[PDB]
Amino acid sequence: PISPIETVPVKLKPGMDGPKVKQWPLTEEKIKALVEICTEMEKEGKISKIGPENPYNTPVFAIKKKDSTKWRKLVDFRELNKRTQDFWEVQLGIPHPAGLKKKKSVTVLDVGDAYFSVPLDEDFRKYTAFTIPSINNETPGIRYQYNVLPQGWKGSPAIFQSSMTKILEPFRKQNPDIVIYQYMDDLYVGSDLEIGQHRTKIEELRQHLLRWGLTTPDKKHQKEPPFLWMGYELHPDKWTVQPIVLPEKDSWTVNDICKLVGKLNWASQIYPGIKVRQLSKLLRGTKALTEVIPLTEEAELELAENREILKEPVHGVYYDPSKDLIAEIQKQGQGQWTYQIYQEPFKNLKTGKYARMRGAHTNDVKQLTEAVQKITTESIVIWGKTPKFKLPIQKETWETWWTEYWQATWIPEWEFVNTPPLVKLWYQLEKEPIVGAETFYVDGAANRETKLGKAGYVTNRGRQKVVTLTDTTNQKTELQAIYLALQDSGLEVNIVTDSQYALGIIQAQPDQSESELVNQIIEQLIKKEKVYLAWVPAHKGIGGNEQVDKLVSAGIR
Amino acid sequence: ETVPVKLKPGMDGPKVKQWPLTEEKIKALVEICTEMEKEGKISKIGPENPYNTPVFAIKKKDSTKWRKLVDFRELNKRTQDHPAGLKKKKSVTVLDVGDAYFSVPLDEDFRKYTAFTIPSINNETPGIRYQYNVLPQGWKGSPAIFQSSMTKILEPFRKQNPDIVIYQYMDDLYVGSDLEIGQHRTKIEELRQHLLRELHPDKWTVQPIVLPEKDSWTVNDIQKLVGKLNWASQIYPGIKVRQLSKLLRGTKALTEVIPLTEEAELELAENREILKEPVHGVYYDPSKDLIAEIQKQGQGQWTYQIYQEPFKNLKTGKYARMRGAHTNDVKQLTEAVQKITTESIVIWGKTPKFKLPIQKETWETWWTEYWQATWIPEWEFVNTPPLVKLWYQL
DNA sequence: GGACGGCGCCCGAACAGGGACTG
DNA sequence: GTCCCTGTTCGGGCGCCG
Ligand SMILES: Cc1cn([C@H]2C=C[C@@H](COP(=O)(O)OP(=O)(O)OP(=O)(O)O)O2)c(=O)[nH]c1=O
Ligand SMILES: [Mg+2]
Ligand SMILES: [Mg+2]
Repeated sequence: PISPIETVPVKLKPGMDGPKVKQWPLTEEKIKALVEICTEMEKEGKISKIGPENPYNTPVFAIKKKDSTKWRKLVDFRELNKRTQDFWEVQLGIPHPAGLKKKKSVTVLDVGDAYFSVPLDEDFRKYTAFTIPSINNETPGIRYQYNVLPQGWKGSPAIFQSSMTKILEPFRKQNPDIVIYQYMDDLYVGSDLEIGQHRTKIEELRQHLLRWGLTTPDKKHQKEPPFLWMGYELHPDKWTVQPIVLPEKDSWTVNDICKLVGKLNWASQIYPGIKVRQLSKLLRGTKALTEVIPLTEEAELELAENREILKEPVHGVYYDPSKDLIAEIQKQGQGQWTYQIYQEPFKNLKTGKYARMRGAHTNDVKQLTEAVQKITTESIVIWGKTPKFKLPIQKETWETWWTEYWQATWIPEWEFVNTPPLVKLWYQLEKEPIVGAETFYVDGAANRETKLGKAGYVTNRGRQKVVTLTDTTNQKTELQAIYLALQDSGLEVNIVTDSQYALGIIQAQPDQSESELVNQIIEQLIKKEKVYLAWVPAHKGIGGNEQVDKLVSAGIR
Repeated sequence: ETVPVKLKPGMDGPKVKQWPLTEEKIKALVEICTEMEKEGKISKIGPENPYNTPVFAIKKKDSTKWRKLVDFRELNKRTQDHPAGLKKKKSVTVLDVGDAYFSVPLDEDFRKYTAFTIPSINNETPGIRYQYNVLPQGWKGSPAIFQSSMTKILEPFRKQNPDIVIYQYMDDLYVGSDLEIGQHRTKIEELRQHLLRELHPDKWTVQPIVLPEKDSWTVNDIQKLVGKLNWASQIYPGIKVRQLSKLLRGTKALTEVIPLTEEAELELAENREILKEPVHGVYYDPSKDLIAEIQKQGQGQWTYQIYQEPFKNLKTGKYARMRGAHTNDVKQLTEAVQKITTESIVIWGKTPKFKLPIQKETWETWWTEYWQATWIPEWEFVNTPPLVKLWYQL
């Protein structure tokens, strides 16, 4: 039947008209499927034959469903979608099994022909004109418009989600302590009732929906565990993901890689240890989906470890609100991290991975802080509160970093976990100049026209060095000068620079950079015992800065 | 009967995505919106309204009630378009009179622009959308349109106390007097009784640039000092670094001890005096935004400058909690931002655009757990160069 | 095969600043 | 102004769901 709910008014974008697009040729099988669907829908008033007063048309096709018996009628409304008003999407996210609470009784059920039960605004119906091509030479082709929501229109998901929320509002008010997770037309229904009373309430709900025109065919009314829901299997006390099949190709294209990375990201929600850094880097600067990229050895090994991880059996548990939420973070290399969220020690609620590279230069404490942030907003979405953390970082390390760092940074209630690799700072700049360490005055200059430059230093003990550079920049010459002072100094060095660029980088204590030259600097800094970095304004005649400025400006400025 | 309101020409409405809320806030918002709907103040809407403004809730300190807070910053940016004696009163209290706005209808053609969406835990349901039927709290136009009724309600209290200063900024009455705090609180309760129908701005102080005192100076010390004065000369053209810099000719070790000449000693005392005088030639322009910059100084100290053009500071200040065994940088930054906004509202009746020395993500993750005001200033995030931190250091 | 919306991830393109240059 | 360097946003693939 068709819902007696009020329609949602919609409009074309201003100054625009309905689509005029030729039906394309479909196979005969799809034409029979469409014909059966269409004459049945026409009998039920879901579609209406139209005449030549309607000038519009847009192509139509069909695909098999999850149930491979039944067909699904679709409409390529890409034109009309372009010309249709904007909507505000109401589906803000995706429900997650780890957020479900234990329930005495559970039912999953699906609405039959969901879209085709929700009326479409009358004023807009004419733009949905479509044509079923002739199945014969002796039979011509019927033209229809839609009276209900069509699949392929950009307004259908939101209008259906909103209509469903309205339809379920009365039942929810009357039944506040029965929980109905509503994913488009999938309903997970949970109660704390004994199975009999629960089934009675479910019948109430089915009849409530039927009064509003939505059927719940028994074919999709799951009554016994394990429940199949949102890509998972729900058992009474544990959940799992429906199995992941990684491809086993020998030649790999960009598209093959995107498929692999997508399935691994899906799997990491419950499998600990998934890593995609190398596989993902493989996609850099690629041309198009067809480009074959050859696996690096690093990516080869990564994929091997992931395949092994996937051969293991794993599950999640449901949420108990009367216990704390605990997230535990584990480091892997390359700015990669995994996490486990749980309430009792070896019973994960879920797992995950953080790997995103933020910024040209960074270190492991920064990365850990942003992994904490990601997990915190994920926890607020799924459980509505913040978890308690267990991090591989010593309280003194955090303390030191939060002292030395000029930015506001913070991490909620947490506790040190002694599972290496521990997060550390790999060097520490001095706060005061160092007695007995030689003092270097460094500078660089670069000619913006020819891109030739010079880096170099003078020391208070009389050493002087100038190094010439080709195809460089001012910022790069400054970095090279600092690198040179580090190479030629002892285990303890005072360095003076005029470049607040270089000072801002080095002061934030990076241990990774996408710049080779900053990596080389970082390596040097780890080899040292004491480094002190002072700043002076450039071009003011100050101290040793003047001598080195005159040295490096010589053939370049 | 309603007052028509339009948007600034060539501007569509707000389209800001709602951010995730904790369970406490969602429950509060759902109950508050339920009541608001029974009373006709808001109406459910669908997805055919394409506009959206985020929403959240604050539980005020030791108050068992919550308060909804709509983040109307974008809408206010897009809506069509001061008592100088308030900054001087001995004491000033701030009342929340947003409630009044629910008594005035809102122009129908405008209502769609106030859409907002309640989210759900673990995405159990699609979001649930509302729009306003009355003057919304935190909207630029609510005080503008209610102004006349406000003046009418306040005329007698202002007559019977012409020594009390009352100022309205959007959801807030600022009430200032020169009374003993007991009599001041009694007068405030008089005003709250009449309305059924603690700040001390005279003690806010300026944080001046300040130079080190030493009996022994190293090359390092003098290099830091010359850099700091070179910077400060852009705010004070009196500053000069000729002689102090002269002390550094050659290529010296950073820890070599340098004796200060007579000339350099004079220059240093002069500069020390120049930094006493206030910044000359800085006039507040209301048609430009106030810029606030904050620098974390460590150990619970924070420094701030309010200016409108670079180096022309209207005010400079510091906020200083006590050193932290269990200190929270984000909570402190939020407190600093609310204090500074309060001061800017009192002095100039306008909020600053803040440049915040924090990551976008950290701030957005946590700031609403410490917000306690009914307005929200505009902000952007920066990666501060620790130079300026050294410059304004105390 | 292919149409739609949601969230996730990852990369690159097109911006938006702020600092340092040339004579 | 210009060139550099760095940050954010958005759009395009894919995963998953209906
Ligand atoms: C899976 C899917 C779905 N939809 C829309 C339409 C129906 C609702 C619900 O999907 P569905 O339950 O599988 O199809 P439905 O039309 O209800 O048909 P049946 O449930 O009766 O088989 O989402 C879509 O537009 N494209 C899709 O690929
Ligand atoms: Mg269905
Ligand atoms: Mg230089």
